[PDB]
Amino acid sequence: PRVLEVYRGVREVLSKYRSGKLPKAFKIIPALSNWEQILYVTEPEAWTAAAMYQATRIFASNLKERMAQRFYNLVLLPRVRDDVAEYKRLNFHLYMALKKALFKPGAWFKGILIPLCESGTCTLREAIIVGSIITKCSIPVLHSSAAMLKIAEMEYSGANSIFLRLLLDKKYALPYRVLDALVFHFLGFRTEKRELPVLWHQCLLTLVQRYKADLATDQKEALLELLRLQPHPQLSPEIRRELQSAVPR
Amino acid sequence: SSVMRRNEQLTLHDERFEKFYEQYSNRLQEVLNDYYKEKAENCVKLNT
Amino acid sequence: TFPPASVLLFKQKSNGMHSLIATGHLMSVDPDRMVIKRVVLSGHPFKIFTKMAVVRYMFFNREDVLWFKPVELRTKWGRRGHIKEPLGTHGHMKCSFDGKLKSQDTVLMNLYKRVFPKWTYDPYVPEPVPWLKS
Amino acid sequence: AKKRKKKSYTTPKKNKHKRKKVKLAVLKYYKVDENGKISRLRRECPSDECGAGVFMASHFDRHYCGKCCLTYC
RNA sequence: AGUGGAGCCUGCGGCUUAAUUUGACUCAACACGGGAAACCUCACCCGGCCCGGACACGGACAGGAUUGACAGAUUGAUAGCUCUUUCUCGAUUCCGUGGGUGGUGGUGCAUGGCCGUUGUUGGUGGAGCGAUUUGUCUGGUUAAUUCCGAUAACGAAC
Ligand SMILES: [Zn+2]
Repeated sequence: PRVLEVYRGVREVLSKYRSGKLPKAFKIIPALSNWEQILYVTEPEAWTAAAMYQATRIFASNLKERMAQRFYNLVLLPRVRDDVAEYKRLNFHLYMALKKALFKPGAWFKGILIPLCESGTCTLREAIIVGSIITKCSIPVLHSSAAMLKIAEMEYSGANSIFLRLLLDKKYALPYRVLDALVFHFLGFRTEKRELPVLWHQCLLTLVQRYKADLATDQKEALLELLRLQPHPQLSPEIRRELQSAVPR
Repeated sequence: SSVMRRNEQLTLHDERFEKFYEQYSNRLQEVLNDYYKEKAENCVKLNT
Repeated sequence: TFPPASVLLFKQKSNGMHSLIATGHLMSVDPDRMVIKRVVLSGHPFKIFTKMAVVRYMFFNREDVLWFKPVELRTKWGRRGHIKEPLGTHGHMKCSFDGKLKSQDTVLMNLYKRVFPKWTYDPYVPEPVPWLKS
Repeated sequence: AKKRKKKSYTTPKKNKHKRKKVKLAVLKYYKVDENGKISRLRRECPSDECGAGVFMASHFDRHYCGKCCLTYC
């Protein structure tokens, strides 16, 4: 009714927004009850990059992880997937928007990482950019470990190894069930006849430099058999030498 | 759940996973009247 | 002194220990042998078009470019050119070249001056201690 | 290929503006009697969600809320 | 019929400017960049805020790290990206330092993914050791090695 004209006006504001102080009606959006209708009136597909960055900042600042979850699932990730496919790179404002979305890790993991790696259509450039965005942000140990376990459980793609390796690069202490799952994953590549990219080999490598102190003898020989069956002229001797130069417990 | 187990030397934390995978008004017209006053102050037309 | 004459160059190292650093002989003597100090100024071509470019960081004023206008620029990848006009109030300038510059490239100019030796002549030399290794 | 000199140049950016750190701000919220009674110096908001916990910033004339932006005189 | 001579407009040089953005110079340089630009459209100029990675080391943080923020004062701009107000937000941390260490880099090389169908020059023959030549030519004809015809050439592909 009468609020529709105001929200149409701020919709027209957001279509040409570059900077400045936002209208105060936008800053009280997560306090509303029927917020999805208001968001559909504001037309998020027509927002600019800085306006969407400030929208992500507003929704991340106002708690309520489920609303941020549905906002990241419905609005932010389709815009990122559209923007990478067009300009072959991510904008500065949207990069800062995903950083401000990693200001809340719980809504980000279930909202941006897991749907992208579960869709199966994630390209290389999206995977590299997003994994660098995780790499930039300091992350909780339990959250990163659960993301590790979930990525290790799902089906393999060329993108998934990039996230797996870049989460290994954080070098935190890992829960042992997660180590069991990733060992089961790499042993799931024991009998695969598909040719593997260099990213899988590098991910396994960085796993062997970092977590060689927490490898039991059985899985040590299992990864040795994995190196035997799936060799590489350069990286396989490195993993093999790092395996013979490891102390357990 | 895998088969091979970490066996020896301590578990510091149990880790919580059963919450992630198992997951899946006067103010309005006050702020809107403030927005009305704000864009009515955009072109004031009256003050000398 | 008249050649032939052998020439030795020593350096006072420490504790009166003379270290032989150079040796040779005496060439023809004249003060007309010109010694030229060269100073190379480097700039980065940051806007590349065909046969002309916009180059920054070589200078920082506007009249500085106008001062060194008659000096031609060369290039580490072998191009030769000259300054056309400065544009910025900072040290931005237009440079024409014979070919097209790479994005990996770097423009540079050579300036030359004559330098004369110092007058630090004194016939007194300290007596060396016996030489030993360290 | 041909290498670059990497011009050094110094510029001091060590001085950047930072907000002042308030140490032990829990002291001014409550006053404790010798018997053990608690006196609330600041108003508690009767809001929808952040009630019974959020105290008010005391301006020169007015009290202000810091979670839901509540307005008074 | 004009143009070149006159006024105006527009383009390219040249001149000024802080900037008067830019590739192409006798057709394919010359109202091409849909280019009729007062903000965007702009590549140019003059100034002013913001922050610009991971990793290692040393600090602070739970005796809050930090985010968000109403009103008023400021600079050329409603700069909570500063002050009075410091209220909430519970680690999602930010402060120095060191590394030709670096990555949402640039560029080149190698090789492969997405779609279906099964006038020039050869093949064979002749000539010469070979470069080469015949076909691809007396004549008539044709825009044309085209056609009629002759014929050590006969067939063809584009
Ligand atoms: Zn508030």
